Amino acid sequence: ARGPKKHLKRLAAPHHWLLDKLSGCYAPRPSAGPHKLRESLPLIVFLRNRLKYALNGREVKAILMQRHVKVDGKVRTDTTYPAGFMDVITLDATNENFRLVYDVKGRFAVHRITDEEASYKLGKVKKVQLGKKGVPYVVTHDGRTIRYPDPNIKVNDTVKIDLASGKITDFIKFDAGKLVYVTGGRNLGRIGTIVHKERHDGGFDLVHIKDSLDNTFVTRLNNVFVIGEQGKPYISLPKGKGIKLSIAEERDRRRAQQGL
Amino acid sequence: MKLNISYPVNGSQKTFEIDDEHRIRVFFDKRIGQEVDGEAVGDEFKGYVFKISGGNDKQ
Amino acid sequence: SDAVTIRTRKVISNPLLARKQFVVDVLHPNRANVSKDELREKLAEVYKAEKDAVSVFGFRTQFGGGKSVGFGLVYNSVAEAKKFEPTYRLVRYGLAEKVEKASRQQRKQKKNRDKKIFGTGKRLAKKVARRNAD
RNA sequence: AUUCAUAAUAACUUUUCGAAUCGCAUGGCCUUGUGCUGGCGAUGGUUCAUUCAAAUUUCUGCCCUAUCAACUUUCGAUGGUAGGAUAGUGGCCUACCAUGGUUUCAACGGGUAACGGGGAAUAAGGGUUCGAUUCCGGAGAGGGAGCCUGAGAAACGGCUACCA
RNA sequence: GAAACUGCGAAUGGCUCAUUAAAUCAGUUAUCGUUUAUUUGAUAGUUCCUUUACUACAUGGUAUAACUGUGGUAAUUCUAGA
Ligand SMILES: [Mg+2]
Ligand SMILES: [Mg+2]
Ligand SMILES: [Mg+2]
Ligand SMILES: [Mg+2]
Ligand SMILES: [Mg+2]
Ligand SMILES: [Mg+2]
Ligand SMILES: [Mg+2]
Ligand SMILES: [Mg+2]
Ligand SMILES: [Mg+2]
Ligand SMILES: [Mg+2]
Ligand SMILES: [Mg+2]
Ligand SMILES: [Mg+2]
Ligand SMILES: [Mg+2]
Ligand SMILES: [Mg+2]
Ligand SMILES: [Mg+2]
Ligand SMILES: [Mg+2]
Ligand SMILES: [Mg+2]
Ligand SMILES: [Mg+2]
Ligand SMILES: [Mg+2]
Ligand SMILES: [Mg+2]
Ligand SMILES: [Mg+2]
Repeated sequence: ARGPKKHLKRLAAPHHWLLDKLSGCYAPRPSAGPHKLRESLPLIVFLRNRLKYALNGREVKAILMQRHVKVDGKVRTDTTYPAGFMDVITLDATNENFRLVYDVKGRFAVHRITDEEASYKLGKVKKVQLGKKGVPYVVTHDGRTIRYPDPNIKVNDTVKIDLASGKITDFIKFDAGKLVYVTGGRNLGRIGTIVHKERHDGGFDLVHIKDSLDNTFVTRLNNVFVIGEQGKPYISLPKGKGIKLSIAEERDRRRAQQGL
Repeated sequence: MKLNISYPVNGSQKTFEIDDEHRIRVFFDKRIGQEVDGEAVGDEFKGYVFKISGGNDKQ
Repeated sequence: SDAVTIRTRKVISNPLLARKQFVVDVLHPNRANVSKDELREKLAEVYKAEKDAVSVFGFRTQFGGGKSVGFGLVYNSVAEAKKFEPTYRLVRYGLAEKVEKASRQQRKQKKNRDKKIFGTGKRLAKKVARRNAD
């Protein structure tokens, strides 16, 4: 239908945003950016619906135009700028740092992180090509291009990125038994190691995953984001540590903490 | 008809109303661009050369 | 006029908009809701910032009498309220003038008439003044 | 999985891009030229990537109808070669050549008071009936066709023509 | 800071359900079959010339709006000459 679509009917908004049904009609439409529409968290959402700092959308523009919020090191002044998983959000005033990273219910969690950890990030390398003039580059899931990576770096490995500089400072191969964050599907949010990879030439390798409760599940490759070693993550995980409990187990927890 | 005359050396302009189809007749079949000597149109205009540049019809 | 009691719950210090924001939970026995002027006049003398930098609204009084719950903001300065407050709110208080204008559709009609003209206009006044001879 | 990414040779081109732009601050440096340097960020720019897209596209799934049995090539129907055209595959179009393609497992034709879907109504179950209509997709702007601009329209609160 | 030029937008949105029966649409695929403003991240030492009497780079060309002024038509977001 003639061109790029520019609105987003609330209800067609992604659910992991947790917008309410009524009160309005539209949701914010994620600008183009580093993260895909449906796997993103627009600044407006974060500054108002999670952090509760703004009440209006009007006050989000107001907060932002004073260059208070800055993403992955840089300032950013787009109301509906597409923030995403692994990105780092900073409020210099209020001396606060955040990393965008998932729940166990598949949502973006509000997660305070320390000032130092707040100055690097992880990137799934999405493709590694030979670029013009023979210079090899990598591309990470958030759409950074990095020239001259390590020759050992291949697609699906994760990558530790400065932020202050453009450069890579470390990487982790996609191997049997490396800490993994699941980014997509039902098991979105779950975390756990890797048992083994199903191959399937010509479409969708499967990655068999086990967590630190000896619980097992599967996802398409695509949805698997290496993030360290059994034990050693390379970033701090949210409380819950991506383990997922039955509705029973979660009931019992919630009604175990009961006596005021 | 009405004449709209400009002296573009002085950036001046003023209009002249010519009745008598005989004096008017000098401009007929002359196009835009074509030059037109003056005396024919008026005895004031003797000497003058006019370039036809455009104009309007009725309506 | 019966003790009242202004309670402030769920409180957030909000630097990036220069204000402290909170719920205002007013118990008012034998006093049918308290009013907003009273609530800024009082909350001022609580958050040490003076009335005309305190903003308050929301407020519906509880079913069956007794209580109203609203929302409050207190700016670090009156310079900061007057610049981070919605302008209708400043109007309610007396810190800004309702600069009222033509009807919304009187305005539109002026816009559309104005679209018929190309250039300043006054050229068209004089040319149309010539018409007053034909 | 490639004639892939990338590079090398010989040339080609009515030669694409390679900053004659704008805002803040005015500082260093010595051979004292108003010399030579130089801060923060705007707008632009070619190529690649990314993001918002688009366009085509594989597999399977539609209501009634035989008082519709053969259908398809007129003036492409089905395939092959080459080209042309396209953003690009492709009978998309053209030229040559061949005679193919679908069908009782219902083609083809007709009807639909037919936009499709998420869904709605009815509660033993199996079902029956409905969905113009809050969300997704498609299509249209009185009817047809054509097209300008532009990244994107065969656009109608754009233009052009014919009809009403 | 009017007007006007330049840039961007007017292809979103909103409405309707006429057409449409392998079409659309759904679920599922493919691009090793293409275009892609924008957002984001990368990306440019080469431009002249038989290569000493040398090319504006301390920066090359006009032609136009608005405007001024002379006009036309019953008449429109008509517009002509200077
Ligand atoms: Mg937006
Ligand atoms: Mg594939
Ligand atoms: Mg208005
Ligand atoms: Mg105007
Ligand atoms: Mg090649
Ligand atoms: Mg100086
Ligand atoms: Mg019959
Ligand atoms: Mg052929
Ligand atoms: Mg035959
Ligand atoms: Mg039958
Ligand atoms: Mg119909
Ligand atoms: Mg139906
Ligand atoms: Mg429907
Ligand atoms: Mg109908
Ligand atoms: Mg249309
Ligand atoms: Mg009608
Ligand atoms: Mg016809
Ligand atoms: Mg049309
Ligand atoms: Mg329209
Ligand atoms: Mg629409
Ligand atoms: Mg010229």
